[PDB]
Amino acid sequence: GPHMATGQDRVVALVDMDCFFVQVEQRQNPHLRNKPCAVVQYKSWKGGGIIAVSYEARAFGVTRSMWADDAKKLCPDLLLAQVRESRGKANLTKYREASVEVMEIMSRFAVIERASIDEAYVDLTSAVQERLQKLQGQPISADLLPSTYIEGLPQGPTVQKEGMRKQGLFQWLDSLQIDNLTSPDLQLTVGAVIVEEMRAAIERETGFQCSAGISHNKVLAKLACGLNKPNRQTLVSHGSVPQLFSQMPIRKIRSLGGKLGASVIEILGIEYMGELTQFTESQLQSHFGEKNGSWLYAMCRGIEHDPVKPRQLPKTIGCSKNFPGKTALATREQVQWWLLQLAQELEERLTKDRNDNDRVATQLVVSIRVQGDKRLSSLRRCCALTRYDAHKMSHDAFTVIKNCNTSGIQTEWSPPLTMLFLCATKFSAS
DNA sequence: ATTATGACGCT
DNA sequence: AGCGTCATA
Ligand SMILES: [Mn+2]
Ligand SMILES: [Mn+2]
Ligand SMILES: [Mn+2]
Repeated sequence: GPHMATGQDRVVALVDMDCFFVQVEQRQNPHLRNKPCAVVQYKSWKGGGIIAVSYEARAFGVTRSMWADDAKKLCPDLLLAQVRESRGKANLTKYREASVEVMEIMSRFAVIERASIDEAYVDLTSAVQERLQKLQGQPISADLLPSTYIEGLPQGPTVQKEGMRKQGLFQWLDSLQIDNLTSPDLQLTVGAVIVEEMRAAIERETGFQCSAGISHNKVLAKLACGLNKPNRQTLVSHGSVPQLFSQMPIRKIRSLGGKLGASVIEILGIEYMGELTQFTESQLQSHFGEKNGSWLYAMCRGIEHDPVKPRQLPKTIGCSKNFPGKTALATREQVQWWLLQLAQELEERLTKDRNDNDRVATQLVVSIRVQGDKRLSSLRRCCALTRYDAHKMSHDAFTVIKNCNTSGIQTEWSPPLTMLFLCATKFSAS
């Protein structure tokens, strides 16, 4: 009764850019705006690999992971922008710099957690309290929430989509108790007002549109964000969770999209997140371990405690390249040439990082894949990173992997390498 | 022959 | 430390 924690202590948002690499290319090239468009890496193998897709192109069935030649079969007029190539490899610098643009704007509203190149979580709890205090019992007008969906509404006793959005919002605001500064529903609502402001600033100052979710924790914020993409934000209330989760496939929840999620389904013989409520915490711990079990027990009730970390910068800087099929590296000088290419890009990015962010990486991780290995990385070794010098770093990387060569004579490399990866880690202030 | 990343958890 | 899992453009 008075003691069950309801996980409504925080207001958390997740802001995620719409079709992000496409928007970066569309800002740069106005000819691509309002068109079926995709961003592609490489070209020679089946037209290149698609890694981002405009919403116009999604209507034709184009997706990420698609080869551009196959995408062209679905959408003949699909426009394509190519990822930059430098030193023999895809180079994602334009998108990393566009990301920084957005992260720096978000950081004006609150401390953010960078969660990917195109999204960040925001803990808005403190900001909400302050916006509430200067509101002074003022109701929140629908005009302050022009792009907001309230999940689960309208409901109960118009066939257009913007009309439905407003009816839901009206029901939500009609039910609110703006008199209570400690009311979670009110706090989420004010949270949504702030996120409209944040999203407006992002679009105003970069030209990029985004979506967002507002809830009481990260997992619900992430889920909410996706519910009404693109260019809209969604509020998922604590009260909306039972209905939402009652038909929500388990795999849809962040962290459950892989093997653990499949095991929850198989072991418990269930399909939907809501079905998890019928197991005791000990039961879930018994199958999925102490941490996962407790996490699942709270999550299916809409409760999660993972904090929004104060980290705006990536904590690693890495360079990697696959060498598929018959391009696998089979000679020493080949291996060394590509270690140098990767190292030169790493040096460039590292030197820029040091000047911008007052830190130095101290560890170099070197990873390779060998032909005939199922897994993504075959071998991972670390060595000291003491100087931002590409030739030193590549020479060092070679030294850590020299012995992986199974060939008798030194000139050949066997079995051939299908992946090289250099990653700088363990930053210290400088 | 989706590729190029990046964070977190386990032992 | 090195490996595995999960995630995102
Ligand atoms: Mn996105
Ligand atoms: Mn994203
Ligand atoms: Mn995506």
